[PDB]
Amino acid sequence: DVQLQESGGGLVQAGGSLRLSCAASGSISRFNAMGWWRQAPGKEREFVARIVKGFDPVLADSVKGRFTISIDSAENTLALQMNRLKPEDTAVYYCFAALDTAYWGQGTQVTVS
Amino acid sequence: DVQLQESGGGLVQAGGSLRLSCAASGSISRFNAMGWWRQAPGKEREFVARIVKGFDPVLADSVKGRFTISIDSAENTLALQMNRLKPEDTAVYYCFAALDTAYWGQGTQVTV
Amino acid sequence: PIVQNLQGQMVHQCISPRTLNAWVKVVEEKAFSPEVIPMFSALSCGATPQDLNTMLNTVGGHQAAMQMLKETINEEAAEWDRLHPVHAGPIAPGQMREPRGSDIAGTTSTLQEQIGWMTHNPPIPVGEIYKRWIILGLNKIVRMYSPTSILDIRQGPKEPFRDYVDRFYKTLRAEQASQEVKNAATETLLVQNANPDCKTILKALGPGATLEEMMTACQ
Amino acid sequence: PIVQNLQGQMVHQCISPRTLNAWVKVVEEKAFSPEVIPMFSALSCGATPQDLNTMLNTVGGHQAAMQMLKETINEEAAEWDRLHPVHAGPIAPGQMREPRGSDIAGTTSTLQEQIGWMTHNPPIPVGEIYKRWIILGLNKIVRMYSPTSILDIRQGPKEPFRDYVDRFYKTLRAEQASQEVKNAATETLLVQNANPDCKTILKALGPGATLEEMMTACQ
Amino acid sequence: PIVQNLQGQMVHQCISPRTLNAWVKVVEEKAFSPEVIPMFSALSCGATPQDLNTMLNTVGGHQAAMQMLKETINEEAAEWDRLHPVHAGPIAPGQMREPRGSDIAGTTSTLQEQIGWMTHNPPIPVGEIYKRWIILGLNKIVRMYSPTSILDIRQGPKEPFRDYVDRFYKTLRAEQASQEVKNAATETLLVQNANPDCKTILKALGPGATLEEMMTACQGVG
Amino acid sequence: PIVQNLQGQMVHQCISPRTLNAWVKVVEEKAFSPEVIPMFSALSCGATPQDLNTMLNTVGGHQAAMQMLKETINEEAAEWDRLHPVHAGPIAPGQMREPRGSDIAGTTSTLQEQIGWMTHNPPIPVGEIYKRWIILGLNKIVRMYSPTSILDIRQGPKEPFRDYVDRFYKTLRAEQASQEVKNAATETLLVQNANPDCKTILKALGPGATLEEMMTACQGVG
Amino acid sequence: PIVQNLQGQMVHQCISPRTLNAWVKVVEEKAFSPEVIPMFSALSCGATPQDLNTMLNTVGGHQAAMQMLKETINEEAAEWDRLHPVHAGPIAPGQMREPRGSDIAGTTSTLQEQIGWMTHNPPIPVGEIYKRWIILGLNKIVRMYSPTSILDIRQGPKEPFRDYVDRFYKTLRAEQASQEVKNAATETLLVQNANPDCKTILKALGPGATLEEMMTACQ
Amino acid sequence: PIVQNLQGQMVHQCISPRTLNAWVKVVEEKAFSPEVIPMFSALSCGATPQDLNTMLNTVGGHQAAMQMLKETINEEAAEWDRLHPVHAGPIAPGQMREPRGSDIAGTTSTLQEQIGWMTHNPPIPVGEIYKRWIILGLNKIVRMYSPTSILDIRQGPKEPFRDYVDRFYKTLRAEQASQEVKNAATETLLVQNANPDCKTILKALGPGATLEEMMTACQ
Repeated sequence: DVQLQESGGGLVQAGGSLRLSCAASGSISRFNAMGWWRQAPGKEREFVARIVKGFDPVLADSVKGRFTISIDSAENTLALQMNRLKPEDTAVYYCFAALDTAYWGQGTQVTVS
Repeated sequence: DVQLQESGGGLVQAGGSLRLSCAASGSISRFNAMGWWRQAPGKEREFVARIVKGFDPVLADSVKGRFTISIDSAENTLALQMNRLKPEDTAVYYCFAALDTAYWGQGTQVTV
Repeated sequence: PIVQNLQGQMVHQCISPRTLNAWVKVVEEKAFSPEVIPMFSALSCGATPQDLNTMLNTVGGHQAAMQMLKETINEEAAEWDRLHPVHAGPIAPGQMREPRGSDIAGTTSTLQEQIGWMTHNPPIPVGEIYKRWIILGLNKIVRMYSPTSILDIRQGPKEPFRDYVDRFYKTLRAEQASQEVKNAATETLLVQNANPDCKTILKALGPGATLEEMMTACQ
Repeated sequence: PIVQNLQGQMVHQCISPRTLNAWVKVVEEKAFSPEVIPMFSALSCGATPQDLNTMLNTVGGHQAAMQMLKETINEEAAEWDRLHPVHAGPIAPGQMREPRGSDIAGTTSTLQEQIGWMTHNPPIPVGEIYKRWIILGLNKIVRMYSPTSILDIRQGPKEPFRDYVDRFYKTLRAEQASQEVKNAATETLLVQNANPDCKTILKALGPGATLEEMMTACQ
Repeated sequence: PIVQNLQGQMVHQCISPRTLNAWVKVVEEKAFSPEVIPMFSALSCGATPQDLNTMLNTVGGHQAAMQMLKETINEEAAEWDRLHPVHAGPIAPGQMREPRGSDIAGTTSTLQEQIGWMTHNPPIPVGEIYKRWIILGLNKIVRMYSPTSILDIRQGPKEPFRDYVDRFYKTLRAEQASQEVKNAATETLLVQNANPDCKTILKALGPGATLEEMMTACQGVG
Repeated sequence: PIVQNLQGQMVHQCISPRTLNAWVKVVEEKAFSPEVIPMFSALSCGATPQDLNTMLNTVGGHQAAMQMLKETINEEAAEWDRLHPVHAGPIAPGQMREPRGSDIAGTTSTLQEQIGWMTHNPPIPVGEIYKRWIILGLNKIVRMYSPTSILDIRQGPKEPFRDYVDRFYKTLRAEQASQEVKNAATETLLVQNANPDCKTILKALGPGATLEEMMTACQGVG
Repeated sequence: PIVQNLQGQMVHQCISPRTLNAWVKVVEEKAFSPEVIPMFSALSCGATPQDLNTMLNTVGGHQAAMQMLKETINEEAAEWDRLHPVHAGPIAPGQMREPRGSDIAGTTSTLQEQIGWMTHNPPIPVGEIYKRWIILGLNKIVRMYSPTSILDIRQGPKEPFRDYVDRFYKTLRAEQASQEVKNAATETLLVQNANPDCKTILKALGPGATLEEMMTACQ
Repeated sequence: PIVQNLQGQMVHQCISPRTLNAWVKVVEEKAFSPEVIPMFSALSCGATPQDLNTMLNTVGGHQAAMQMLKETINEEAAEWDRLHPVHAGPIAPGQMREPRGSDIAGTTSTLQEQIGWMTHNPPIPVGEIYKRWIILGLNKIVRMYSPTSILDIRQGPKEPFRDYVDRFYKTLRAEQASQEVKNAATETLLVQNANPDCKTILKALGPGATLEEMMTACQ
């Protein structure tokens, strides 16, 4: 049906920058909303970013100043440019896209220190 | 089924206070109307108080200055607070609740 | 009808095609249901006696009711003449004559005579008087055409209380429209004719229950 | 038609599209049922002779009746000329000519002449005279088109008395376009043509009967 | 159109949406049946030449009739110019020019010029004249489009006499002819073209029977 | 009603046939759905008490609601008399009498008296006050006749999200409640009562999602 | 639109619900048949530029034609500005500014500015000018949407001549409306495209035959 | 609404029954198709804030959109108060108070206050300001209810080019409620989303293409 896969994640030290990318099947303009969630080991899933079609990007408050989410329809990818990374950012990061219900990627591990 | 049982009635001196309470199974907010009647031996069943859902409480004129009716949804009970009780107030008091049909309690005796 | 112009002066205006069609249509669709009497009164606002006769005469069916109405109008005309007889004499230049019962009904009076009475100072309102007689007559017809006696309105075992109350007051309304008199009977028969389980609920509600409280109780 | 405007003066107004369509439609839907005569009179309020001819000429069907109507109008025109012949002579500057029968019918008169007569002081109401002639003609047509003679209206065994009486006075209305005694035939034939079980009841009522009392008795 | 206003002055008013829709519909429902001509005259009361052209131009079908109608108007326009030629000369400040046939038909005149002629003292009624030509043209079209000659109007065996007589005089109306013709024709074809059950009754009525008497007499055949 | 006239003076005008028919029809088609209350207020603009009673009396059905409405009016009339009692005394030539509760409701007052109060300087708006009572009564009826509690409004499996949300806020409107309640209730029941395919999407949107964003997000479920 | 009141003064009046619905409806039923252009001109009598844009914008379908119309309006606006450029300067108290092409189309002008131009003495008729451009644009659309070339209208062997002529001139009308130019082509192709036997009749009729004579001949 | 009467003075007029029904019906039949925004603006000519609320409140369905509209209005009210805060003080006899955001939306203002602001010299047009806010809200709703993204409008093999183009600009109209560049996407996507046989033809047209020339080419 609809397949999502995150990629570009890994382990980087504090003060660095990183860009995660989520490849989607089909055309990305077909999704009505996409975004990014994360879960750290033992901690409950926290919401990171959302982009709904026609609306401005919305970011979580703990990241509002530091992260950016973008969509490239040419490469059919959803980018989250994590910048000014902190230790609380160690987590598994997931992208989701919603067409007739939501779909998740497998996640990418991000570890800062 | 809906079950009700009153209690708290008895023999008291004049000018005292009493709270009769009628316990109902389930939630009282499910009932569409509840209230209180009384009947004394030889006296005809007389209407005392009524509370209909969403409406203010209505009380009979013979009790209006002296009795008060309240509902505590927390305790699932229908309270009738009666102050300044008089001997002419002596009767057995019954609660009723209306869901689908009308249900009545067995009554409690009040003697002043 | 008679309306005022921009000068304030009271002038005659032709009855409109919209009103005539509306009256013919309401009679066709609602016949002599009690609610038609309001509609007639509003549609005949400012009407001359000629206009009221026009509205009644344009009705094609229900000629039995119309004949009963003529009888009622004629009865009211005789009492008018008996209580307000016409003073006989030569008419003084610029004075108008006195209306008879038959002048109020528009049978023996001209439009100009009708306008003269209605626009006099003080006004002699032959239009409003005639409308009174017609409405009295229509009231009798609604009662005759009431299909059911209120005693025969009984709540069905599976009938929602709200639907039963609608039927109850519709019948009561036909029986010579709503009044305070219809309330002594209401506090009684509405409960007596209710279905078993709801009657118990209404009786337990006690005296002086409002319709809102009773209808909520039996929901 | 000729109407009063916001100042006191009487001015001509175009026949309205609403009125024209209303007249055409009522004839198509109701034909020559008796109630059409009222409707024509109301729709032709204030009409000039031209306007009356317009209303009649816009009727597409029923051309037999229309030709019969022309005969009646021509008959009425001759009687007008006989009782009010035209005084012949040279016309004085600014004076109107005298209307002939054919001028009242709108055949030989101009709109301005029609307006001149209707708004003169004293007014010569050529519009009202012509409307009377047309209504006399329409009455005959309604009577000819009455589908049943009163003598053949008899109550069925399963017919409610109200429905028979409705039919009875409708037929009576069509004959002689109402405007008759309406009393000798009623005291007689309505009972004789009643159904057998009802006839016994009506016979038993005795002398003097209101329409209302008899219909209640037979309910 | 030109209307009376609340004061005495004659002012222009836009053609109303009710009238335009009414005219389009009567043509759709009745085409060029004879009764459409009276309706046109009533709906065009007070019309300017512009308004009359709008009414005719909004008709979508029947373009053969409309083109034929244009031809009749042009013939009448030429005759107007011949009987009322235009006096040529320099126009005096504030005086009206003289209307030509084509100005009356609204083809070469402006709305303001049309209003000017109609509101002059004395008025030059270019609107009323044009309506005359249009009605002359429509009369020709109704006659051409009459589907049956009276000679072919014969009473059906189960046809009520009223309906045969209705059909008879409807055809006569489209055929228009005259009143002498309408009365000679009735005295002739109406009886011969009647059904045989009615014919026996009409023959038995004798000479001098009114139209009214025959229709009453024949109400039994059904 | 009372209208402005062409000059400044306030004059009475008969209730129009268009308004009366419109009111009867909206009741027939919509019964006592909440949107009928605004329509009543607009159709009764400038109404006298007589006109308001005519509008209510021309309704043929729903006589339970109408009788219930009469009860509410009488309750409000009694409260009027208590807060604005009538000053008793002989009436001075050319002075108005004081309106009672029953005069405002049009039961014991004449049209001329009603016009007198409304056109006084300062005006006593008996028409506007009565309309307030009628609207108070209609509000109670719409609430009683609301067929479903929001607690029972749950999104169907094949139901488009827009239609569930439409149903949700329609019910809230009849239930009326308050704005605090309408915003607390949305933050709660709209998500829980959503379909599971939509619920997963709405949950994934995170906190602070606008109503606009959820409806766009859920346009895929169909 | 702009109408006069009883004082004669030119005042703005809101576009009526009847006209708006009529325009939307005529477009829905007739699309861009040539006959719609008359109707638009009559419905937009006295319209301001704002009103014309309102009428066009309320059309829901046919957005390709509407986009073509916008292009045509924009083309006409540029030529207006080129032939009547705007004189620049400070505006004098109680003087109005000069309308640009875009002011006539109602895109950059306010209603008050539009009313000012239309009611000036002498009047600057921005409404009539804009209506000219819109009608020019609509004319182009009717031609594009003409379904058949006149060359493909050929009389069927069994087709009555009257029905064929109706089809012929309908197609000719769509091809940028009737004109005198449409008459050189008419005297030729109508005969050439006629069926065999009728063509012989029309040829034998000779030159200069009227439609009445040809249609009678082939009946 | 507020209109000019026959004298120069501006007076209030009841919202008409015709306008109310028209607005309710267009929403029922057309919902939130883009052309409804024009219709609302025309139907609300001269409206007071009360009248605008009446029109919106009489809508029975689409309560999700109505709740969204309320949010937009509340957002616009706050920006009004921020840019035009209310100057506080005791009000001078016969002077009007200053309107707040909530007064413009008709929530905290009386009809007389609304009339006072709209008819003042200089006028404070609370009706026009509120109508602007409502239209901003409606534009968002029309866009949300656009059923198809432009990127998914592609010509079928059997679809006439005209029908595809009609669909194309309708979708473009719904996105961003028109009022956009309307040019970059057109020079691009209309050709790419065309059908294969047509795409070759459109590609072959070269630079510069009128909408008219391309549709003719693909006919």
